[PDB]
Amino acid sequence: GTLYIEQFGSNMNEKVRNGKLQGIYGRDEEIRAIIESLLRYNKNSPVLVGNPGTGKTTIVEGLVYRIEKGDVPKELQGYTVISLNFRKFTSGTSYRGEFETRMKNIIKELKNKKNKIILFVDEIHLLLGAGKAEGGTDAANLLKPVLSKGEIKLIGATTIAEYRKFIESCSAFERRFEKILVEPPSVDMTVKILRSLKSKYENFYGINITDKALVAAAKISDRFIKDRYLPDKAIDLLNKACSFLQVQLSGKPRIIDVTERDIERLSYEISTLEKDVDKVSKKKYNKLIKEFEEKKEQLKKYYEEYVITGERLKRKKEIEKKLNDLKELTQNYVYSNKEPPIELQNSLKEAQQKYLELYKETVAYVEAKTHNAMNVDAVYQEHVSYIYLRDSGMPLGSLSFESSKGALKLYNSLSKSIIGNEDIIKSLSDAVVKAATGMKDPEKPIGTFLFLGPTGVGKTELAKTLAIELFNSKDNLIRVNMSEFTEAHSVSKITGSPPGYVGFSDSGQLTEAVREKPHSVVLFDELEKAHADVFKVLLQILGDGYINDNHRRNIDFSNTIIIMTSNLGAELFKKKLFFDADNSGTPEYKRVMEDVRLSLIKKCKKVFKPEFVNRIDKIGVFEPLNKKNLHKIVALRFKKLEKRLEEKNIQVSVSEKAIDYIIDQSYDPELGARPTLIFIESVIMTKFAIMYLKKELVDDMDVFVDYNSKAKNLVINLS
Amino acid sequence: IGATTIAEYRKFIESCSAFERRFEKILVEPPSVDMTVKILRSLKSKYENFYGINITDKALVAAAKISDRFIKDRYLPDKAIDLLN
Ligand SMILES: Nc1ncnc2c1ncn2[C@@H]1O[C@H](COP(=O)(O)OP(=O)(O)OP(O)(O)=S)[C@@H](O)[C@H]1O
Ligand SMILES: Nc1ncnc2c1ncn2[C@@H]1O[C@H](COP(=O)(O)OP(=O)(O)OP(O)(O)=S)[C@@H](O)[C@H]1O
Repeated sequence: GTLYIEQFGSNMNEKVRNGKLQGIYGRDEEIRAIIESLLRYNKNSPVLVGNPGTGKTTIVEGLVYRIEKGDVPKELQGYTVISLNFRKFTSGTSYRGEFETRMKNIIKELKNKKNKIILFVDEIHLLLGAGKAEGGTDAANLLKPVLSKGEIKLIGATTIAEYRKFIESCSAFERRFEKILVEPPSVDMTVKILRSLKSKYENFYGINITDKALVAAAKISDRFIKDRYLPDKAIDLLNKACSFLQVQLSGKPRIIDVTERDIERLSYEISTLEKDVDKVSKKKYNKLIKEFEEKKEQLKKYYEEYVITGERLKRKKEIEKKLNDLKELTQNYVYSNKEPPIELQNSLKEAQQKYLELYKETVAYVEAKTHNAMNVDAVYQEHVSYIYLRDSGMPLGSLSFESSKGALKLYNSLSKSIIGNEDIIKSLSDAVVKAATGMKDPEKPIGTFLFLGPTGVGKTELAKTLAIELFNSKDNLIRVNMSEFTEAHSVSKITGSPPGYVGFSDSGQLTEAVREKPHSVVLFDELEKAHADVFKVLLQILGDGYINDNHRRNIDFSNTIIIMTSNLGAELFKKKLFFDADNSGTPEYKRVMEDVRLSLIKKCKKVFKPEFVNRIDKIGVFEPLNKKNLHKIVALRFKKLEKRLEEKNIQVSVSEKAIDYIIDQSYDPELGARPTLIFIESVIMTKFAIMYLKKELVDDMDVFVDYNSKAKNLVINLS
Repeated sequence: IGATTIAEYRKFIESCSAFERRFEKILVEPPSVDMTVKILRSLKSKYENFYGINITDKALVAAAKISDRFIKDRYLPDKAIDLLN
């Protein structure tokens, strides 16, 4: 067959006869349209115009598969299909005959009936650059008069943008090529492709793929990605699964490599005999000894559980001979029974009492480990998301991986750092609970909130804690300084400048930054100070993820928690100072608060244009702090001084008098206990941070704070 | 058995497209430098003789690390030969 190729390019049909091209899944309407456009009275050149993820190139291999197998009309039987550019982009670099040997040996080969070659081009827009030289015109312009003949046949495929920029610019080279649009396949069709490739991956890779992984491989990638079109994403995620399981399950798992290093390299070298004196910094070296003891729990526990999951594997040796073989040996066409009460209904109970007990425990190990599941050959749905979460802006673990234990303790962990208004937290934490499960809204962004409240309470602090907990980083916190966006002209800074104006290279300040981190909270600082035109864009933001850039690409605001604090604290309701600073009088506080909250909602109609209120999932009024609440906050702020300022050895303690001294002095109703964050930095931190002798510098800080209540600073040096 | 360099055969030797399947490859490896130090210890037997100068073994071990770090071309085992010369 090399006589017709002229040994550049390749015949497709010989590769079909080799074991290299199996049967392509049905794109039955798309292929038969090309067969009609190939047999024609003139111009004989279908082009697969379509998206980059269409798989149009593969389709042609499905057509060649129909050529060799004979599912084609009689006029098209026996043709050889040849791709043109495999040696180089110029199909042969000549250097002896610079125009004779290549262009004339192809067009001459289109001759009489026994020459049944069919040309094929991978990208037809590179032909506009082919033959480009100072002394010679493009090879595509030479093929333009050739296409008015019945002997030439061409099939090509480009992206839509390269079809616009290159093919349509010539407008006569555009004309003799027939459009056949390759529509991207629907969501259900991408599932039907992956069911064809189970026999590929379970034979050529050997790993098993559950059907729960197949449905998740399409549907997770579709709603969460708005480029690199559909059928590649359903296939490339499972192609990442073929390399993910192969490196690890055949060899040692990754978790053994991580717990091994920590105990010996840093916690063992510092614990040695080098400093037994304990005179310089006597508090610190007591803690360095304790660090070695807990790290013994790392090595021993996972090793035995690896045997326990390894115990499941030799139960998998047993099911091969009983559940797999006994169905495949006795059950045949000869009378189809072979005494079904013996050995055959017993095997049905073996499917229930051996396999399903193995099956449930392997399923139960999926919620246990949630990624890098040891001794587990089947692909699972949570491992499919783990491959996606590698690609998205996620750490290796922050509370989305830790399903069904971390999501419920997320309500407990937010109650640690933030104290009041747990009913808002119940609405806040359950939105994460809906996101962690299949209770997901594909249009609406998950967790939109409107944080009205008095000035001074920790409203914006929740967005800091969710970035530290749900996303393990302050990078996923995205502040929006609405004080920059007060003007009516400032609204273009959100979505970027429109085309033809100053800028336009960036898609904007906020809208660009969400594109690389779709899993991130979106903080809006203070919605009380903005022009209402800025609110007009926000109607789409809370409404859908259909936010377009200047280049009009969608931005994925799914999995974005849109926190929108705004004060209005000064204006009225919570502005009225809680008359009774009681913790919560149930017959009083509960009744009056809702009456002000209704008013707060009523006020919104006054200003936030009540269309915007319908987009809110939960308006939450924060309760203003006083002596009962403020007494409980401040000790956790000293615990924030415990975690940050130790290692350099600071471990504070508080008393009955140590909190009472702060509350009667630093509480201001007009500022709403804001200077309680200043009274810490302004007077006791002056007793800290000194050069020498007013603070123990490196040695120890085990101080127990007390005063004689004399309205003067007396730091009793008990440290 | 024949031998051609890595960057060349992609353009000219692979041109025949049927010879290329019969042009099976042998991937000559990156040197694994620390085991090439034993090569220089053997080859000094002529270099101590032809130059008449005794060569310290402690110097040639550091000669590999200079070829590793300060210079980043010429396919490392060629350099440790030249720095002895
Ligand atoms: N109908 C189908 N049957 C079998 N496999 C398919 C089908 N559609 C897509 N695929 C797979 O998805 C891939 C699609 O390949 P292409 O998209 O042609 O890649 P390409 O040749 O680089 O051209 P691009 O990427 O579209 S610009 C192939 O490797 C196929 O394995
Ligand atoms: N419920 C709370 N839980 C934890 N810390 C709190 C709480 N209320 C207030 N704080 C602390 O007090 C300060 C609150 O900061 P924020 O009030 O959130 O800033 P802000 O929200 O812009 O304030 P306003 O009300 O808009 S002026 C921080 O130092 C918090 O740590």
